[PDB]
Amino acid sequence: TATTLNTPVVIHATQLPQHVSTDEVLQFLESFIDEKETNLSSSISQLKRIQRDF
Amino acid sequence: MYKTEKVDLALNRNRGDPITQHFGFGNDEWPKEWLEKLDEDGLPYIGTYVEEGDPICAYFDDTLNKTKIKTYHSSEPAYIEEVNLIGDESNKFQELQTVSIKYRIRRTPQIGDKF
Amino acid sequence: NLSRKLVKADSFFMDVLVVPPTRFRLPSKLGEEVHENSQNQLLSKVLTTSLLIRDLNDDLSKLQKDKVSLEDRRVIFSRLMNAFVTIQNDVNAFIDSTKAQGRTSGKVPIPGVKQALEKKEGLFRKHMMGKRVNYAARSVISPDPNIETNEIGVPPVFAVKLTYPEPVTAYNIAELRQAVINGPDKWPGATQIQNEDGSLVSLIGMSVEQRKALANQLLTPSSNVSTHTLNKKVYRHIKNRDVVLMNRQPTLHKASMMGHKVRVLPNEKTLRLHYANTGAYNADFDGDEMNMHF
Amino acid sequence: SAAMYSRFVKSALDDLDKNDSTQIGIIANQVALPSKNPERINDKNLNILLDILSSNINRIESSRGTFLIQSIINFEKWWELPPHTLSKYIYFIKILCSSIPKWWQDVSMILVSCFILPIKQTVCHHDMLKYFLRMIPSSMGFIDTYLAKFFPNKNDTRRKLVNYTSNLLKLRGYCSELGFQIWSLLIEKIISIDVELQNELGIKELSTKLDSILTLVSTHVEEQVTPESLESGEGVGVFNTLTTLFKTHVLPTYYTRSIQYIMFHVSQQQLELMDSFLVTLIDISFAVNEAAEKKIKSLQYLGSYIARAKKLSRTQIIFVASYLTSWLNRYVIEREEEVDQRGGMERFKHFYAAFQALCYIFCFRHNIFRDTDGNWECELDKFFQRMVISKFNPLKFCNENVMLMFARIAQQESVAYCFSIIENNNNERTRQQFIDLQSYFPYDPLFLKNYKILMKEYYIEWS
Amino acid sequence: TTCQFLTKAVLDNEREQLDSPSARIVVGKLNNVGTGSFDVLAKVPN
Amino acid sequence: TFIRGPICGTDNCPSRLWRIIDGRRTCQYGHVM
Amino acid sequence: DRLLNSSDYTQASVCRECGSILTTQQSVPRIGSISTVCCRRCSMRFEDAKKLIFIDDSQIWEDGQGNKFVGGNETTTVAIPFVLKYLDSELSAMGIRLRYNVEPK
Amino acid sequence: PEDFQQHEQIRRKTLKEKAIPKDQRATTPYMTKYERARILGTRALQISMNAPVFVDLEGETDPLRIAMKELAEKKIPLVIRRYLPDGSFEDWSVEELIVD
Amino acid sequence: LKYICAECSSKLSLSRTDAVRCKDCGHRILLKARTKRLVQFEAR
Amino acid sequence: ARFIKKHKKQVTNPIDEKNGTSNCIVRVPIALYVSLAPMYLENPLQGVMKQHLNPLVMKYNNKVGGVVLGYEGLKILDADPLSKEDTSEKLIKITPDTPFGFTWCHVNLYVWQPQVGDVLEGYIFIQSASHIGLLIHDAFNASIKKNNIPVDWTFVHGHWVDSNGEPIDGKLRFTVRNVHTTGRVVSVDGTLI
Amino acid sequence: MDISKPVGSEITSVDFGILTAKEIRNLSAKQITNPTVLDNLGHPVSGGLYDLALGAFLRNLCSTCGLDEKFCPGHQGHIELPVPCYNPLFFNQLYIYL
RNA sequence: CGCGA
DNA sequence: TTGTCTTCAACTGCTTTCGCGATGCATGCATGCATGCATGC
Ligand SMILES: [Mg+2]
Ligand SMILES: [Zn+2]
Ligand SMILES: [Zn+2]
Ligand SMILES: [Zn+2]
Repeated sequence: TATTLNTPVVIHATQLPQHVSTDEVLQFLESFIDEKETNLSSSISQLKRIQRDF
Repeated sequence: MYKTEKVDLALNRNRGDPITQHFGFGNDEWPKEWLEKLDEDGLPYIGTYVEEGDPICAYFDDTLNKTKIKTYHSSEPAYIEEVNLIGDESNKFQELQTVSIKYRIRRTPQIGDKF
Repeated sequence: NLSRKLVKADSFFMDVLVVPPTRFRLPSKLGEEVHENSQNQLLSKVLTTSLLIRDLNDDLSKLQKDKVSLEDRRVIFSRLMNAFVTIQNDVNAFIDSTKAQGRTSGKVPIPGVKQALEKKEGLFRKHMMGKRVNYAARSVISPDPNIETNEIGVPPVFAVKLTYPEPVTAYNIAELRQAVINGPDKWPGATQIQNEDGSLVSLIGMSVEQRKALANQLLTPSSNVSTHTLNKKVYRHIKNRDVVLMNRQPTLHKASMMGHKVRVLPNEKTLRLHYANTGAYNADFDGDEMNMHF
Repeated sequence: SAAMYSRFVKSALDDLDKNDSTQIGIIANQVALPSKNPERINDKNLNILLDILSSNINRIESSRGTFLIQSIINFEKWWELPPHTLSKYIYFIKILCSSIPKWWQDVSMILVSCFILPIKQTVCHHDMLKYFLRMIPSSMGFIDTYLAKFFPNKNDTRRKLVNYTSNLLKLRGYCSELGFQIWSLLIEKIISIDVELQNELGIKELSTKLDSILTLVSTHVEEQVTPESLESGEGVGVFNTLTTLFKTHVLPTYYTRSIQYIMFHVSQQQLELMDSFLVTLIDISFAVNEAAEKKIKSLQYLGSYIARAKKLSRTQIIFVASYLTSWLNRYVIEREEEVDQRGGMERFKHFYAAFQALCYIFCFRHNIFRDTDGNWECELDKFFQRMVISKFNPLKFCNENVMLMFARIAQQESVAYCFSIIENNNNERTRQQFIDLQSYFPYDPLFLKNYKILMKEYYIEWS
Repeated sequence: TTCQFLTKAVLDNEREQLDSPSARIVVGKLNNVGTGSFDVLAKVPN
Repeated sequence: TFIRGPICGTDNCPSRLWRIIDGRRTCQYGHVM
Repeated sequence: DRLLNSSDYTQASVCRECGSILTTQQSVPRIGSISTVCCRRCSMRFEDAKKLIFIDDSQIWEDGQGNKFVGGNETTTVAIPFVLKYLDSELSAMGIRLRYNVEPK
Repeated sequence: PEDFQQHEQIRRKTLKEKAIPKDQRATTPYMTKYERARILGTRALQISMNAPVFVDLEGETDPLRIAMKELAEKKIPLVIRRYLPDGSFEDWSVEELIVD
Repeated sequence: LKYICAECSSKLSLSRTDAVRCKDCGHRILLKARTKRLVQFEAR
Repeated sequence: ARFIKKHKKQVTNPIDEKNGTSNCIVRVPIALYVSLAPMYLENPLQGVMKQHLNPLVMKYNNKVGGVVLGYEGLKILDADPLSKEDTSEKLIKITPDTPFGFTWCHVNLYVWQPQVGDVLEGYIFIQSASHIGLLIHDAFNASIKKNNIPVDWTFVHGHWVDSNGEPIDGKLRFTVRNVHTTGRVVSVDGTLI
Repeated sequence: MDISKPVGSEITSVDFGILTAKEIRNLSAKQITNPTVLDNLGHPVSGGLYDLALGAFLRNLCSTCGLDEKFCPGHQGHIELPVPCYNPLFFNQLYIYL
């Protein structure tokens, strides 16, 4: 299941979160998915549909 | 070395709780290799070689309706030296509830033996 | 005090009692004769005395002060003034037998929590400052001059039992295969196999062939993602490459516990040393035993 | 009856609306009965109930309506129901899962659990899945775990396995997104069974068990593998993900010759497959940092691949194998000087592996080698006779059979001269492991049957 | 004497910072004898 | 070595638990848990 | 290492908030939900949240009796000798809390 | 998050205080008898777990021999952090630290 | 004849639910006689 | 008196323009403390991703309170404070007991965080008798409850029917009621009232 | 003990404190009001010392943790005392400060 | 409080 | 008257390392010989 191997020990937001423009999202999803090319495979499949939205 | 082991299956009883168990096989299924070590009455044959886990006795249980077994605990292989059928006082009517067993154990001058 | 939590006298009151989880309170079987945990008994007495005053004080409370005779006080209102000592004392027994009243001036007190920790061990120096361990073997030393001083003679018995699993890599797979194939019965052997998930597979009840399976099957990926970082571990029999840690009790000084390269000696059941070690271990080879740690 | 049952369950819902939930449980009791118990809810009542529950599902949602939902989902053999009941059931599952895609998980769990069945009983399952997966994409992750968490044990009967595996193939097309861990789960168990057999030569069982699945797979493979799949199809990436799993999972296994024929089988379906699979083997063999034993076995797989294979442009074979000889020539230069240096000949083991590779290459010589002029490609006669008597003395260090194999037909074909130097090997004649390394050729006549004939086109009878 | 110390120990709300081996011993950490004085830190490209 | 009980904690059995004194408990294919 | 492994080594959940080994326990999860560890001391009765703004979905967790608990979800795994647990069990009986300061915070 | 962003800034400052600069590094240039051990030990574990290995194995099936074999070449990629009692530490690259 | 009186040595056999004692003497302790059976030993 | 409400989201999804919805996608800089397998000691960034980040991708998280869309700016924090942030070599404290290194890493997460009252749109895959299903951004599965649907609307055989009488289709504006992360998957509860 | 299960968090220091009843009630998985131990069937008497709310017992699964005997860590319960009782270890401190 | 340095 | 060091004297803690290893008193079944009660012819 979840162990220290696959899971962070502890996580903290360092700052208040920052909303983003779709372009950034586009830039990200572009760059992000681009940079990604195995559980990666199944999820980016969603992302493609998610950017396909935009 | 002779270790004499006493096997009593009547200890649990409460001197009246009626006899639960009987030295011997039951009509139920049992591995049937027990025949090699154990005699037809559930006791082991005199002089039979023994190693750990081997059947030292066969006692059928009425409650569990099982043929259960005592096994040889010691890791050092022993022999069946003597088997003693011990009846009890209080005017018979009491079947065999207890047996004592001598084990014979070969001792040679192994390395490590103090002289 | 950073929390700035105030001090409250409730400390010393010792109101409610924390019940150790069942597993520490489990019964005690002497032979086949079984006995409830002694601490449970000391708990029970409080539980008994608890409902007592609970129910007893309940009745006097139900008793109407006009209906109550001023004597009806002295039979009850004075009666609680007794059991209060017991319930306060049962607490003591439950903790400190020394603070507990004598029971029949004899029969010995049942050990309280305080007594479990303290006397002569009671715990800290029994199960903490020292412990019983694993991958350790005690046996009788025998002088062997032919091994090297740093070495140690190991009977095949211990060679078969002791096992130090080695992280399945590359360089080792050439051995560990054969180490598995050999068997727990054949030294150098192997006993279990830790898969990446942490599961163990014993090789004991296995014949050679479907065992050769695991050996070949051994080094291979595993679909499970959380395990991609890991490799199978095998529990090889100890072998000449290994080092053990020898101990002869009592241990007067660190030199009385030394490491030793392992040489596996066939044919005999005794640990065996070179002589140079004797002066250190202070061992006369008269029925001497030494603890091997692996 | 019908009107009674309707008002009965409608009142029951208000009991849960009023938190009583007793009738809810009692209803949930009935529906939770096994398929065998005649007291199981009848179809018509369930028909009434499903639509009522499909009317307002949000009336149900709670900790209380929960147990009802379980019995609903845990109702056995729902796929065996009359279609209208089955439809309303399906139509119901769609609603709740779309309302709260929480239950879909164990719904899917059941769906996964059914993969052990043949295709027919599982169609609605696959039909159920291939919808929600695309609709509930996050399902893809944990359903795969259910593909994992539920697989039949080796020791388990084939009936589950071969039907389970087939059901995976069935779903495999429905979701190409996963597309991978399927094979991963497959190949492992596939391997896990493979290794069981080799050391055996229950035997008859796994023999049948494995053979059922391999022929099941290779068929599904050769089905999905077609030139039209080599272009707009996914067989390319599939061929990729197969090579990777071969590379990652299959290559490291030891003395395992049962499923490495799979790639041998498929890569013979198309010569691009042959090509794209061939370039990999060469890249694997000569990679720098890889283990020499991996290199050796790389030339054992690639080596014993070619000349037992059928569909391959022969000319493709020779050049890099002749570059191998060039590779061997660049090899001999820097090294014979090290031969006389301090060390043994096993230092050179990668060569003898490449030489064990070439004496297997010698198998093709007998069939077709003597060009139109009869001359041996790249001057083989003079090439080896020098390399043969070289400080390598490669005749001595390679396999007992294929060297003797290379011995006969070579001089018969007038390739080179051996038996003279072979006798020079025996008179002058890590150590044993090294012997075991080359001796195994991970291709060989199969001990199986139906798939064996599937490879008859693909196999070259040595006779 | 455990409690008498343990008592005083609690009475001060004493924080124990796990230095002495016996302390560390109890907790189950490493010790400060020697093979546990210096920390091993890896390195890495970037 | 049998006790039948406790099936097997490995979902490719369930194959059939005997306990050894060392508490591994062992199922026939050869999980020790 | 020898001592630890030959005397009891496991690993255990500790509340990085309530700083205790014992108060931790598994969660009894829902279908569609995995179980998880939560600390009893730092967990509250779900009734209290709606008393006084909305409550996070995950913070709720249910015991063996299904009682919704909010909070107490801060836990790690720390490697200790097992007897340490038993030791705390005893000191807990005496009413003595052992707060374990854990890094990373 | 600001409270977390706080003691992260606090984490640096103290851990800035506790670091000793290279020039400022006052301790022995030698590798202590202990440092040698744990290095070999730690490096051995990693080598056992398929960490990258800089030197050829040449038939070493023993990770600890391997660790020894790197140490001869100072190819070991570690750093010892020597704690003064105050808690301020130093950092010694392996290779920069004189063996035996 | 599986058994022997622990006293008079009289050979005897028994049955299920039988008085355990010497049918002659009555000594309630009984010995199990050794019978022809194949047991292996190495002369080493 | 006592504040346990110190855990709350003080960031609110602002209603966007030009549109009527709000952006629930957000960039949060975070700090995580993770482990590094011994094999990745030459690819520490590469490892952490495969070892930790990649699993988080497109799953809900409690800390950020959303589903992780992805990550940017992965920065391993060198143990040595003295080393300039330019240094190609960084230090990772090895576990005393085990070879696994543990470290802090800074990274920026893009996370879609629906709050309550947020305005969103989504296509309708199924119009049920009970509800209306919604894929949000063709990923997040949302549902609108019957009671939440204004009663004046109807469902036929089938498909829903609004107040104006037409069935409704495709992208649908709605107001968030709840977000259900308890199940393995996110479930967005919207409402039209 | 296996190196393949790294333990991330570590114990820096230990603090000594006293359990306050308010805590003790919140952190108690069960109350034990019943001196009774086992029924005739051997099942743990609810409200008794062996109540399965304190953990699993025999084959009986844990009430609280729900896990079997192997994986249930055990859970500690409380006994409400009708009377405030002098904490014997302290007492002297009580005695002195009083 | 018996057995072994 | 009252301050306090003065003195003797009531409580109270530990001890070189490991393996091999409950009493009494009431209830009732047990035994044996002699009247009664139930089956059969
Ligand atoms: Mg002596
Ligand atoms: Zn199993
Ligand atoms: Zn807590
Ligand atoms: Zn007689």
